[PDB]
Amino acid sequence: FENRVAEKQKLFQEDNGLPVHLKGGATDNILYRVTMTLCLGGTLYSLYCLGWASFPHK
Amino acid sequence: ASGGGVPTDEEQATGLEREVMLAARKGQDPYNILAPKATSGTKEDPNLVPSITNKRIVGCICEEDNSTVIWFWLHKGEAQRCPSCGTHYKLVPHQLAH
Amino acid sequence: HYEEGPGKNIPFSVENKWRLLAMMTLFFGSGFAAPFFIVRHQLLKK
Amino acid sequence: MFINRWLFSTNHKDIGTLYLLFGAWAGMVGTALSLLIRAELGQPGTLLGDDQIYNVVVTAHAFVMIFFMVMPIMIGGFGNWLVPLMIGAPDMAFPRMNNMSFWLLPPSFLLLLASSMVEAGAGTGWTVYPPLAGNLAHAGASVDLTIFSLHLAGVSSILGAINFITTIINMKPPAMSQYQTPLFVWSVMITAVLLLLSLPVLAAGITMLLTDRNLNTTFFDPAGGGDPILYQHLFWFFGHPEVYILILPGFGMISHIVTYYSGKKEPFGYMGMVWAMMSIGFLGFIVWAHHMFTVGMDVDTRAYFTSATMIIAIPTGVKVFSWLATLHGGNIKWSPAMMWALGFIFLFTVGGLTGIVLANSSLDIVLHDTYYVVAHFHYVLSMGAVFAIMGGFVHWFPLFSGYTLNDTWAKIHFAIMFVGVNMTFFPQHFLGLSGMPRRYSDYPDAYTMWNTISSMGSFISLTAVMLMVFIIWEAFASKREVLTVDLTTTNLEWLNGCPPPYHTFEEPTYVNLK
Amino acid sequence: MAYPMQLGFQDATSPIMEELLHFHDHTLMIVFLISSLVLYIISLMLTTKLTHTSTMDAQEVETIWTILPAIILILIALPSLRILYMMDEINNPSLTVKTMGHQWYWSYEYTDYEDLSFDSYMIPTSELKPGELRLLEVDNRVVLPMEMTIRMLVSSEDVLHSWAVPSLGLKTDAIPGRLNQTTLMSSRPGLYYGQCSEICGSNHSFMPIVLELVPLKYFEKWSASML
Amino acid sequence: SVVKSEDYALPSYVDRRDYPLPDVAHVKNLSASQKALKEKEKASWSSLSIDEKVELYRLKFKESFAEMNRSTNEWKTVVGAAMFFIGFTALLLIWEKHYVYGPIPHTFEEEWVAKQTKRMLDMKVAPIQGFSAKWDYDKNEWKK
Amino acid sequence: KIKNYQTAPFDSRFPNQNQTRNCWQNYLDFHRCEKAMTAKGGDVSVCEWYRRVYKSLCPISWVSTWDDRRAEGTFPGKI
Amino acid sequence: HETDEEFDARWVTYFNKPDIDAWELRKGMNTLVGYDLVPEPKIIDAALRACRRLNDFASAVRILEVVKDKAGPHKEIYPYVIQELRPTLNELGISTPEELGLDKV
Amino acid sequence: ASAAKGDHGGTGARTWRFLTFGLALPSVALCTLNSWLHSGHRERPAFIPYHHLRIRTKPFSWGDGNHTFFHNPRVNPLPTGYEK
Amino acid sequence: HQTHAYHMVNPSPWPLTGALSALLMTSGLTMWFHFNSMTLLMIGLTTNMLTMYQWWRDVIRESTFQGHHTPAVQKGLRYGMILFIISEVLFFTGFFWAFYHSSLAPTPELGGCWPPTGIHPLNPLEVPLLNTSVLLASGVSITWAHHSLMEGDRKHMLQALFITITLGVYFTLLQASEYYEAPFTISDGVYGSTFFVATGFHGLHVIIGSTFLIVCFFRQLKFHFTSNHHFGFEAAAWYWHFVDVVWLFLYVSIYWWGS
Amino acid sequence: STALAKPQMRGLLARRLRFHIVGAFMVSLGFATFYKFAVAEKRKKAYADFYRNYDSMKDFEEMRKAGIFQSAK
Amino acid sequence: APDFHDKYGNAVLASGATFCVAVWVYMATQIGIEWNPSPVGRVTPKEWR
Amino acid sequence: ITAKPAKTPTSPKEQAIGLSVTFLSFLLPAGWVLYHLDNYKKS
Ligand code: HEA
Ligand code: HEA
Ligand SMILES: CCCCC/C=C\C/C=C\C/C=C\C/C=C\CCCC(=O)O[C@H](COC(=O)CCCCCCCCCCCCCCCCC)COP(=O)(O)OCCN
Ligand SMILES: CCCCCC/C=C\CCCCCCCCCC(=O)O[C@H](COC(=O)CCCCCCCCCCCCCCC)COP(=O)(O)OC[C@@H](O)CO
Ligand SMILES: CCCCCCCCCCO[C@@H]1O[C@H](CO)[C@@H](O[C@H]2O[C@H](CO)[C@@H](O)[C@H](O)[C@H]2O)[C@H](O)[C@H]1O
Ligand code: CUA
Ligand SMILES: [Cu+2]
Ligand SMILES: [Mg+2]
Ligand code: NA
Ligand code: NA
Ligand SMILES: [Zn+2]
Repeated sequence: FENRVAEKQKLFQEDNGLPVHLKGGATDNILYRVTMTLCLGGTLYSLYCLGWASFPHK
Repeated sequence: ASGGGVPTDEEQATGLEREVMLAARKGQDPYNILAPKATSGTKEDPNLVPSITNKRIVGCICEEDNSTVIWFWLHKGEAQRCPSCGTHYKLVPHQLAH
Repeated sequence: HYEEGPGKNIPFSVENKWRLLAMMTLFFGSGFAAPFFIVRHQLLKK
Repeated sequence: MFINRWLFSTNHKDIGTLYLLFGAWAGMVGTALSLLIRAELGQPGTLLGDDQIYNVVVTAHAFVMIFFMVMPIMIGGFGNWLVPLMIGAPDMAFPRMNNMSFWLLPPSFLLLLASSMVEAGAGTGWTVYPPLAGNLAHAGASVDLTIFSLHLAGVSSILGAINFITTIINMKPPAMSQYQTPLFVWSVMITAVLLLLSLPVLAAGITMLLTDRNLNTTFFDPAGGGDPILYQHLFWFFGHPEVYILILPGFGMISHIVTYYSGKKEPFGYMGMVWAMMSIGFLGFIVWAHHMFTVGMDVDTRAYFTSATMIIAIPTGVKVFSWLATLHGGNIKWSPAMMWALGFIFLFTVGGLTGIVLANSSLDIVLHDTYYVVAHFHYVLSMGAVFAIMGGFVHWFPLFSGYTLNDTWAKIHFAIMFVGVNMTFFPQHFLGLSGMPRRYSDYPDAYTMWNTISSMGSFISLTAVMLMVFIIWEAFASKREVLTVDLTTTNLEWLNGCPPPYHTFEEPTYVNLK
Repeated sequence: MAYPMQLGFQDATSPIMEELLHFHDHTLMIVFLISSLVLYIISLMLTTKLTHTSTMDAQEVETIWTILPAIILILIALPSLRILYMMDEINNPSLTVKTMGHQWYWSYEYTDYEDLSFDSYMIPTSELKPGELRLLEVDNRVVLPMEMTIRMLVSSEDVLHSWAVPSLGLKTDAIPGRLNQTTLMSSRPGLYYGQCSEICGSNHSFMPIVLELVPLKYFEKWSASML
Repeated sequence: SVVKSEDYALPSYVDRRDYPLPDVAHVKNLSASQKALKEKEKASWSSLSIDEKVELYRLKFKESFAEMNRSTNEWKTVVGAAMFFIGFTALLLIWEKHYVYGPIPHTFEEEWVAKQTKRMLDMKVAPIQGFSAKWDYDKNEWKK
Repeated sequence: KIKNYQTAPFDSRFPNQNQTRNCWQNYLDFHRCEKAMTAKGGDVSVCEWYRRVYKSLCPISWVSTWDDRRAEGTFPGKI
Repeated sequence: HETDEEFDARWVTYFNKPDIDAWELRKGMNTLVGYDLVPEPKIIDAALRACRRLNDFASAVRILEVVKDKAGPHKEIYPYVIQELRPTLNELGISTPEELGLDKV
Repeated sequence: ASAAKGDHGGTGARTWRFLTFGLALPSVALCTLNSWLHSGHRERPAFIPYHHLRIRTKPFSWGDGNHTFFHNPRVNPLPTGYEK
Repeated sequence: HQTHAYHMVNPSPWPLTGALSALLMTSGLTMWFHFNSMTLLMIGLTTNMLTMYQWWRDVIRESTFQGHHTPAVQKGLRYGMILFIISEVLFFTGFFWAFYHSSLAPTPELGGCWPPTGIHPLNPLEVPLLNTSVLLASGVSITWAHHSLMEGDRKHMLQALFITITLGVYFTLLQASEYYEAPFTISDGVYGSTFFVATGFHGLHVIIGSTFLIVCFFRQLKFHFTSNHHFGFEAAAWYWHFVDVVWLFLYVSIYWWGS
Repeated sequence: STALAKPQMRGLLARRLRFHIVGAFMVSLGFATFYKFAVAEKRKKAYADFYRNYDSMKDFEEMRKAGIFQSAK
Repeated sequence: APDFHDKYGNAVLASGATFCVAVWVYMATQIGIEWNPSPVGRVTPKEWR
Repeated sequence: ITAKPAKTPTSPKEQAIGLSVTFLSFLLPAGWVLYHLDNYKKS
């Protein structure tokens, strides 16, 4: 394998204002959206489950 | 029992890490890693306080092993004195690419 | 950057004192009310 | 911008502010639970229902006040705002992990709320002893939700402790030794060490309870060779350090407040104060079985835990006397924060002395699990931790906000709270000596008079709490902007102005070694 | 039992409870003294316009501040531990009684000689007879011989409880799988009350203890009649 | 004169009896006559009038010691307001008693208490000090 | 040898508040003795002291559960 | 440590320095009033003459106020100190706070 | 102790490689033979329904509620005995 | 522009997604234990893995690629890792306490003996000894890896690290096989409870430590480490020695002394 | 006229503290005598007096005749 | 110039004290609260059996 | 501390409003629940 760290240093030091978690490019945005959507949707689902479990069931 | 292949810091350190490494080789301390050594602190020989702006906070440990630190803004201009012990400080502003 | 200064380093607005009063009422009022409504919930169950 | 700043924060001040808002909201929940307790007891008979709903309320009262009000306010709130500023640091060591310590608390609180919503709640006591907390006497999800709430709060504080220790050891100016840092910084460092060592043991014990409840282990079930008393040891190995974790940052703020409003540049006896907090932290790990003097323990073990528990009075007394000696010769400024601190000193001393009564395991046979214990610890928590919190809040509110409080309103607030908490808790000594048990929804008729007065006291404290909200509203409503603050030369956290900029100490302080 | 407006401990029914009262007197005097001294010094420190704000040397006064509290602690601990070890000495009981905690009542077993056991439940408020005490009376009292050393053994058949009688200075936790021992000796006949002292669920407040202390011959005939 | 928030890093004026000579003068800008007064101050102070001395003082300082140390009537407001809110608390307690609490148990009825009191005396509750000690069993009355 | 039995005497092997092992040990000793005596055709009357001690000290429900388990073959102590 | 006399002499010498500057005048008085004492007349005398060399009448008045303040409830101290200073007050033309009305609340 | 080996002089990769292949992995290979030798199934003991074993205070959250997570029919009896 | 050496971190979503993943995993365990459902738990496990991935990804970006790990930052991370290991030691201490409490005073229900009646312990000289040699050996090979890295030797670093990971995997497979073969279970009283909960958390930490070694292996393949700057490798080696020492205490206490 | 005498000018705070710490201590000895006498001694005497000629059988017979016992009529 | 306390302090102190005493006396004595004081010197014991 | 005069002064009347609203926000919801306890229980 070859040492390509210099390429990645150039990429992540580019003066584009992006925060580190998005600075790798469009794949970062996708993976961020998948993560936050599962967390927020999962949290809404956990609230629904609390509402279900807060009452006795026949 | 022979190979290389592991980069060195000289080859591969980057950003602030590299700045600190290169300045240290020159005996310089632009990122304030070391404690400055005091002068006699008279008005003729004040402690010289570098800054990248027009004022910097000084903490004065007036005597060795005092637990109380005396804090004050030091401004560009005439030397100022610690309000507890009187020792003199004078700001020396600059740009940072020093 | 971000806003700096009094009334700007907080996640709620203090630009209008009556809107603030409403928000503070909802905020502290909801925390104080919650145990009474949980008690009500537990009593209504069984 | 809003989401980036307040959900994605890596800033020690904004995260501190989040913790203060969270702790204040929890304080309202814990106050409401405490008023339901005192409404149940305020006349003889049954108000709400039997001991299940009653001790769900008692249990939640304690968890909320300890884990969601005191610890977030003292350590997450004042620690995050003040520690980096007091050492000239640009932020915490792990600024992004710091934000996870904060955001684990709303889910932890949600789990505790869920516990009380499902089935019949966790009516266990904040100690969560088995078998009452086991899957036979507390079948269903409530106790497991409580366990998980504690796990999340535990992870939050363990990571927070790592953050504070590292920040305080590693991020001071290079000339500042540990013996040149302010006492509040010391108090947070020591509290963080206690958290680091004690919470993993709690986590082990409540995980054992979780597997006894759901995986057919029998750590605490004699049928499998287990032992309910093992749970008590693991819990109190954490729980005694925990009460010193609750009070140590309070001691640190009291030292700063007393020094400041005495017009002093420094507390009396700085190295003795450091020695005393370190000694209290250390001794706080070898005393836990004073919570178990009636479980059937051998006599020599009782003699040791009696003696070790008492010895903590020596470093603690050094701190009380050193606060008195800080006042001595002061230009005393009778600000509302000074009043909170003076009330702290006196009320903490009362509760410490009733602790000394209880340390005698022979007298503790009669006092254990009675309201004498409840009186002991509400003098150190509701008139120690709460008074140190209120003192620090009114002292540093202008720093955090840039605005001033109305000092006359704040003094009125102090006066009402002082009357209310003493009327609430002082009669509980009588109830305990005369034998009223803890965790009771109702009492034999003889106990009526003191329970009536105690419940009336709790309503006076309610009025103080409502007034506190109004006082904070009035400050933000009127917008009196701070101009000058005295004694900045010995209170570095004020020297960047009120409120300090988002980024402070981008250029670090200059301190030479001489 | 407790009485309205009571401030302190119930009157002692046993010699050990007597000892605890005098030790409490010895200790509360110290509590009052120290708390009042701190309050007064707070007032001495706070009531003068004279000032002295320069650095003050600490080591001489910290000697006083550690040595004097250490002495006070020793003055408390010495009689404290004397009572602890006296409470622990061997006494030779004449009788063993077991009590088992349950949700929510106590059972009692007196099996030195015969198979005697019964349950003991709170009298409900609506069934009290005039003059009886709300939440304290039971249907079947723990009759016991006065002026004799009795071994009580305490356990539980479900969750934790705790078996207490404040006027005898007694509180022993009731733990399933464990048999805890305490000794009891009443100087006087009469009725001595206590209440479950470890949270145990829905009716924790409502499973009291009533001892009925009588001469040995009455205890023997009561025992025979309870078979 | 006029203190600004953006001056926080500069030496500032304070009136404190333990810091009698603050870091700056109270008033730094001088009118024509105030400039002339500062020049006059370089000559004998015996030639300054009383009003000129007072004006020099009030240029250097804001409040005198007597002004900055004065007592106030604030305690009346604090004590009075605290008693008002304690009074308001009793309104809440009155409300609670009327609308929340039901009847207390029948064991507090006067006849029950009289009979219970006799039964407590018959079993010699707290006979050494606390309760029955206060009853005279010979005269059938509460001891004087 | 010594009747006028009143209750179990102090036993220096079990001097502390937890008496669980005292009950257990006397229960075992009684049934161990009774197995010995009824094996060699001797008299269980020599086991009586242990029987009296464990009856005094042991909760009825412990004895009953242990007796059931002996009969079931699930008693985990050695007899 | 040092005698009372040595303490007083050090402070007289401090204020008597001919070219003492404004910063040193303020530092001296603000340090001195931290001690558990009211300064002797001879110390105050030297401080007032320092004010005179620094052309600072107001600070001379303020020094008199702080003498009075340091005495606390001991009402006899200030009139004695003013008595002892009257030759200096007359020589330098220093009016007291009372003579200026600055003792009024 | 001191082990009984005995090198030093300065610090190195070559020494720790020597210890990896010369001491550590041989010991693993030896213990692997020792184990792969005392292996092969052991005769299971009579079933006795001891009450301190096979605890069930709540069904397991998987399967039929009565089987442990790594249940081995050959050596793990159920509360009612070995499976048939 | 700062003139200190410390790292101001970019505002980040991963603290919030991690906190929410803790809510989903705990409420998910509740749903699994009480409401016969794994849905919430699998979502929580998934978001937890995504959070860890992106968070530690970003730490590599900030250090190897952006240069923010000055010596002062590295020194903070060293303290952080040591303190984290200390907290994990105290966590295992609770389980060792439970083990000694139950085994030193075996109750009548057990037969009043340790091991309990009806328990047939594993032979500590068979697979448990083999596991001990495997983890000790992996402590030797990871030290070889460390010295090769400091000496600038890429190939022998990778060979030694691969050996270390292979040994960690061998331990895990051996332990999994021993779990399946064990004639006692987690429901077998306090013996099975202490055995499986203590060795099971230890096994989880072996899997965590092995994963961390594998992360270091792939970073090494990508040349991220210099011969002087490689704190992720050092932290993983410290954690690996901690896992080894916990095993040695378990072996002596539970497998040997407790047999 | 006459000159004012020189008053004490030094150590006024220390002198005040010294005087009052001794008075603080004297209170405590004076209080301790009161608490020992009004409370602790009173209690010892109350128990000694009560039991000095106490007749437990007589106490029992009074209680029995009052009807308070389950086991004894 | 007189501030809020000079102008209103006397009134606030007087009215606050009067109100506080009046409403606590009323609450304490007029609304049926059972304080359950000691029977000593108050209650005539009455036959119960 | 010194401070500027209020940028947005809150008059006595405004304070009475803020104080009243604040107190009612705590008292009314709790009061409603406690008033209706019998309805919840005796249900
Ligand atoms: C902030 C919280 C806090 C603090 C600081 C303390 C401090 C102390 N506590 Fe407290 N305690 C609790 C919170 C706290 N406690 C809680 C919550 C419980 C019950 C938990 C539960 O069951 O839920 C409890 C329970 C508790 C018990 C158990 C009672 C029982 O359950 O039967 C005991 C007995 O040992 C005890 C003793 C003490 C002692 C000796 C101190 C000492 O550290 C105090 C030392 C301080 C002083 C003594 C005052 C100042 C000293 C001087 C002025 C010098 C002169 C003094 C002397 C010479 C004595 N505590
Ligand atoms: C910090 C801990 C804490 C605090 C503050 C309190 C406060 C109060 N507690 Fe608490 N209490 C406990 C911890 C605490 N308690 C514990 C641990 C138990 C034992 C639980 C168990 O037995 O298992 C307990 C038990 C307990 C009982 C015994 C229950 C029983 O045995 O049946 C009672 C009864 O009166 C009681 C009453 C009160 C009351 C009236 C207050 C009031 O004083 C509350 C008044 C309101 C405040 C003190 C202000 C609240 C704080 C704020 C609003 C924050 C403001 C925020 C900012 C400025 C940023 N408590
Ligand atoms: C190979 C080693 C790794 C094990 C992998 C298996 C999955 C478990 C994951 C690891 C968690 C480790 C500890 C959890 C406790 C129990 C697991 C013990 C290890 C184990 O796997 O035990 C198995 C039982 O697993 C069971 O019950 C299964 C229970 C599975 C769900 C566990 C849920 C409980 C999780 C609680 C975690 C709380 C953590 C809090 C952290 C503290 C915060 C500060 C033993 O199988 P057995 O059939 O009984 O006997 C074998 C007979 N042939
Ligand atoms: C499976 C069920 C759920 C369990 C989830 C856990 C699963 C597995 C997690 C395995 C852990 C992987 C950790 C990877 C960290 C990679 C980032 C890293 O290693 O970052 C290093 C910093 O170290 C650092 O932050 C150090 C970072 C500290 C990491 C600590 C890791 C241990 C975490 C364990 C979680 C504990 C769970 C306990 C349960 C009881 C980067 O600095 P360097 O290496 O110097 O490089 C810089 C040079 O290139 C410049 O020349
Ligand atoms: C522990 C903290 C709380 C303690 C103190 C609470 C003080 C109470 C404040 C007022 O609360 C309100 O009181 C009303 C009565 O005064 C209730 O109205 C009820 O009663 C009225 C009169 O019967 C009817 O008009 C209403 O419809 C009926 O809701 C009303 O719901 C409730 O909000
Ligand atoms: Cu039984 Cu509480
Ligand atoms: Cu404790
Ligand atoms: Mg208890
Ligand atoms: Na009640
Ligand atoms: Na290394
Ligand atoms: Zn200095």
